[PDB]
Amino acid sequence: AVADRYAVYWNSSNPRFQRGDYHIDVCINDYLDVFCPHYEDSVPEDKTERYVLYMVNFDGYSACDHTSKGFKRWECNRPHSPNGPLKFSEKFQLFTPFSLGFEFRPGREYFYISSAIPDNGRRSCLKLKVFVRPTNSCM
Amino acid sequence: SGEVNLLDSKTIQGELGWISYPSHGWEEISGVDEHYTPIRTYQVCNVMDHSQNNWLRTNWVPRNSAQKIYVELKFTLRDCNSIPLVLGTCKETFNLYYMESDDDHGVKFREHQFTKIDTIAADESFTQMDLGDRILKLNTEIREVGPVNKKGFYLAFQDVGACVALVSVRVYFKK
Ligand SMILES: *[C@@H]1O[C@H](CO)[C@@H](O[C@@H]2O[C@H](CO)[C@@H](O)[C@H](O)[C@H]2NC(C)=O)[C@H](O)[C@H]1NC(C)=O
Ligand SMILES: [Ca+2]
Repeated sequence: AVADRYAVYWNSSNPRFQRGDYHIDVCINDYLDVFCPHYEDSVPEDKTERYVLYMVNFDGYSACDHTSKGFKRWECNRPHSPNGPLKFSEKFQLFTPFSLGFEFRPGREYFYISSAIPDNGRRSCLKLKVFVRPTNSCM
Repeated sequence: SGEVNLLDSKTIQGELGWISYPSHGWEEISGVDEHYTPIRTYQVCNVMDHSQNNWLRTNWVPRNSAQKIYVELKFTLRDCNSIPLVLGTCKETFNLYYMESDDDHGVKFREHQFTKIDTIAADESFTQMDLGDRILKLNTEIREVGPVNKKGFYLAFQDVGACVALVSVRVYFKK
């Protein structure tokens, strides 16, 4: 319908995560779908990419730190999941009907990062910036 | 002596074949359950819009030979007073419906074919304070599905202007 839907394939083989400047401009009430890495069952666990997806503030986004300033949004620990890749869905709505949900405002920026499973000490985390566009730009 | 699920919204397969009417009503949005497991939830909050009549229909559910069928709902519901933008009058209930059917596919959705089981209320509505402090104000409501004289049935949820997150829907019988 009227809203737009964005699909992000969140894995280290996606060249959009390359420079660490992957961003998308969305409108209020738009959708974002994030897909976990998925592999044929013959691929062993240790050779598959797994992680936790966090929503963090700008500071956490910059330093790849989810601990002091982040919320867990999704877990990609099923690389062989039935029915295809696990899919995280977000709607950029003003008000959440979920007491642990997340709210969005026009004109503001939001940040996601992933932390690998199993955990290494890297600070080369995959990340995404989401800019929620002003109301005037979204009719 | 043991429960057998006919439908679980938290399993990958259980959340397939659901339909919203209309779109932009009930939405499929990632959330978390009471066991800190990220799951698909079903949410609606169109209180900044007029004349809402949002339906959510589950996949077809077999009744097997089971006599008594239960539906377990886990949800959060927002206090209307805690919502900065409300255009009409916000509700703090939603409706549960069912419809018996022999067919799991090719069934055009028709509201008038659905029988109301109950109006669902929240023992606890959450506010901005709950949002800010990250409190999970989870409600649990168990109902029974009416007489099913077909091979199975669809369940449906109706929203008429409430701010509701369906965290979990589980349909089951006991053995
Ligand atoms: C890692 O990400 C890439 C995209 O960067 C995935 O490849 C895409 O898969 C989707 C759905 O299968 C296709 O529609 C796209 O055309 C593919 N590539 C591109 C260029 O967009 C890839 O599947 C992901 N790998 C894993 C392990 O899941
Ligand atoms: Ca841009």
